[PDB]
Amino acid sequence: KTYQSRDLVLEPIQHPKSIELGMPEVDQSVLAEVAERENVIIGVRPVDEKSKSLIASKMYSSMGLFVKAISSDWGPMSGFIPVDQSFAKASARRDLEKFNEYAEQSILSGNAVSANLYLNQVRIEELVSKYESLTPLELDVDSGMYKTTATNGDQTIPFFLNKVTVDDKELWQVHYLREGELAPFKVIGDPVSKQPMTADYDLLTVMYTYGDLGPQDKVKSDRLKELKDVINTSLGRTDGLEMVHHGADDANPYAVMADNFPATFFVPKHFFDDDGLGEGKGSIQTYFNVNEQGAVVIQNPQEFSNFQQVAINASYRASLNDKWNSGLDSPLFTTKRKLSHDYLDARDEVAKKLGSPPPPPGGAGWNAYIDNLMADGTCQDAAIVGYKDSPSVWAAVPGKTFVNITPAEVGVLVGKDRSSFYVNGLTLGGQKCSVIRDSLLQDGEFSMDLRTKSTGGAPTFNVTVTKTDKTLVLLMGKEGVHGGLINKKCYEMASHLRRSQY
Amino acid sequence: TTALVCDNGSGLVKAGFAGDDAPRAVFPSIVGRPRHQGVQKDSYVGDEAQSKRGILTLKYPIEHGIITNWDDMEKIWHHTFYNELRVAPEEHPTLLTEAPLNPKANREKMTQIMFETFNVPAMYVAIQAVLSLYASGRTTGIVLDSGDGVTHNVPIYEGYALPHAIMRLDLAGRDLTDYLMKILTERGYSFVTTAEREIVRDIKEKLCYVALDFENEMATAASSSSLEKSYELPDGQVITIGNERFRCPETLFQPSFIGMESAGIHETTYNSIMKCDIDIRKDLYANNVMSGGTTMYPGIADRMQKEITALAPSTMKIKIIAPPERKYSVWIGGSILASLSTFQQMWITKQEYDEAGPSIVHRKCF
Ligand SMILES: C/C1=C/C(=O)O[C@@H]2C[C@@H](CC[C@H](C)/C=C\CC1)O[C@@](O)([C@@H]1CSC(=O)N1)C2
Ligand SMILES: Nc1ncnc2c1ncn2[C@@H]1O[C@H](COP(=O)(O)OP(=O)(O)O)[C@@H](O)[C@H]1O
Ligand SMILES: [Mg+2]
Repeated sequence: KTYQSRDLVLEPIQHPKSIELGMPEVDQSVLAEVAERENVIIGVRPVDEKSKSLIASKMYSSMGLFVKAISSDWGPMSGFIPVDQSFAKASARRDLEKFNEYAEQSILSGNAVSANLYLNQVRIEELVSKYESLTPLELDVDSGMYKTTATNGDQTIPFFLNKVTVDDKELWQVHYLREGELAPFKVIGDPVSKQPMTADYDLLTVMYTYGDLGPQDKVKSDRLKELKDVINTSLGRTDGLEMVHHGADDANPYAVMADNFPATFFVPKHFFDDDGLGEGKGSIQTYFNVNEQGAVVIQNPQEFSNFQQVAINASYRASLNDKWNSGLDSPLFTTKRKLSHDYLDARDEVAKKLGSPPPPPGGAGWNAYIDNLMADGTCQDAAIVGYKDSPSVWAAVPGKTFVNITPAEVGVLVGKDRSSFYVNGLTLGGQKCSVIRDSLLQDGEFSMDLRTKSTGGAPTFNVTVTKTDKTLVLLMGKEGVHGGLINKKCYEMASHLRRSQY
Repeated sequence: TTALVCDNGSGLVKAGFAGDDAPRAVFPSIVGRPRHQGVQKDSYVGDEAQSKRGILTLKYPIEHGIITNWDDMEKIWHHTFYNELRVAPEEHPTLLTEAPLNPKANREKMTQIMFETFNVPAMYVAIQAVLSLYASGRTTGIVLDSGDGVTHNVPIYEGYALPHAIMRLDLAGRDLTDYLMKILTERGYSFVTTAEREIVRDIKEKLCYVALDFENEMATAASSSSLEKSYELPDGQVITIGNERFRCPETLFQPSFIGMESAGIHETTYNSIMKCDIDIRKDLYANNVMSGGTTMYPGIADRMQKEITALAPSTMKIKIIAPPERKYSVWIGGSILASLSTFQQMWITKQEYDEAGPSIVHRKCF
């Protein structure tokens, strides 16, 4: 039951635990269905747990692009981006001028509006009772509002909540003392819906099947834009209250492990079958924590790296056209570490699978020519054979194949017929060979390239034959020696012989 | 130092680095020059040539797998090195791919351009089908490579293509897109222009499939709507694609659909095997590898399995391999080959080129 592919070893999860996620499970089910229908793997950055009810209410808009003012983690504005950044997280409170300018510029550039903040009864109960973020509400008889303070952030600031009816909903409007006077609390809202922005569903990565990879149809990412539209359509929010936004903000020089994990991944349903990670290899839920809604929960960088490898192995990859930040505190995120196992296995397989004689010019024996051909250690056999009149081996490596070449075999090599040897090859010293290239009649080559034929898994070897005015120069490489190296060597010796009228 | 891998496709250039599992760049094999020849750039390549199509004349320099315009091909290589990969070619050994049966004069010209124009330190030219066989983890087998402008059956023995037995079919993805435009136009729609060809190429890639039994599927399409799929056109109109889903790739098996008198891909596979030594034929039947974009149709491997089985001796063991990454297997095979230690012994060095000239490619590359 253990998953094994090269250096990737995954052991079954003993006692699967339930992991808390910020994304409402109704939307997790939607994203699981989108991954199946679209045949893609979608990764979504964690949503802050405390913002779940805000998203579940389906009343708000979500964080769009070009908003550099940050959210608050305290008071009744928790989970929203206050226009007055003194009400935001500690990093904004200690850099007021910088953050207040970001909020103001977001409005001035048409990227946000200043909106009123209404909270539902669920939110008031969460802040008072579940999280104890606010002190119990106390009716202030003069204004008719309920006063409360935050139990974190600045505990000296009073907030005032007023019961209002907004489009048939009984909500609580947030008010505060602005320059000492009661005023409606303002948050950054979306420019088209005018509704406050909560956290959005920030896509971490999208991995597509091979068929969906390739050049774009941009006649000036379209696939990612199209997928985001399918997601928003399937999420079914009112127009203007979308959870996913087209485009993406800068990578940002920040880390925080809570901003990247636990990430929720959504995958095609075939990953959940018994042969999910391959024939008899097990289902993805055996090695990764998957909930009832089909969300694959990735808790840390090692799990993210392992999940990415399983997806890559299953032929799902991030696009060339798409831009992702995905990683953060990288264990082995380089391209060289995430290579497909089909690529590495094929490379390993290929590396394994690839492995009266006249006096010679000078007058000092033909054996010196054989010694020359055998010197660089690339060849196991070499021969110089006269082919005119009665053919004979002038010189050859003793105890090898070429020394036994016959006149019948020479006749096939130099014969007029250049097609019968394609039926089942030819022999050289009795050794069966296949013809790879017959360039015997090509000017400037006068050569034939062959490869021996053998039984089972016994090695085979490349052979080149080059024809001169009176001789055939034959060479056989050792195991693994490329045919081009042998052809070049045979060509060079043949040229030398042709220069001396041989 | 990293070797570069450039797959010079009839429709798409796939380029990248050896040792990577996918190309870094995939772009159209087109060059665009301003329409008025008798006259702020002299020429445009790929994506940019398509974006500025309103002011340029577009041409495919490798229309049918064979390079015909060397000036436009040099622009493609320059774009690939400098603009897509952002490398200095003189610093990298470069593996180029070539069509099966590429003319000697063509591979000589490609070698000369690499060394004389780009000054690469070393280069090699590999047959595309051989690289796809390597990407499947094999050295012996028969590859059916169907791309944009050309289709070939390539039998291979231990890494060496057997040119006497290579079969070429002058029909590929581009012809299938043209045929789909014709049969949709027959229904009252109009798909005629270059831009409409691109819409139909999208329809073809998203909805077409190979039927296991064509006549049975034609009968089903005429008796029910179970095979119909809807496609939204750029103008908002919706078109229903029915029997066109499988009539379009049926042309691979029946080239008479487009007026061609050629045998189908199953018949050319048999013919190609039969042109090889008797001794290797069992190994070829058991190792049929599908490669190229035009082999992506769902159902194509099961149809090839049925068709080859019907042709071959009944005891023949037949196996069709259609990798999920087969659109890029030529490139992937080149990355495998150029990342192996045996590759340094195979490349043609500048020293070897200086000594022998362009004809060195005949000796070293096969
Ligand atoms: C997305 C894409 C795919 C492709 O395969 O593109 C290649 C290259 C392309 C060049 C012209 C085109 C207008 C430009 C870009 C399209 C690139 O032509 C093709 O689309 C041709 C024409 S229709 C067909 O099936 N092949 C194939
Ligand atoms: N999913 C698919 N279904 C059918 N045809 C496809 C698919 N994907 C790509 N193609 C087609 O494959 C061709 C491009 O394939 P490729 O092997 O890159 O060609 P080349 O190497 O000749 O440039 C085009 O005709 C394209 O429409
Ligand atoms: Mg190709």
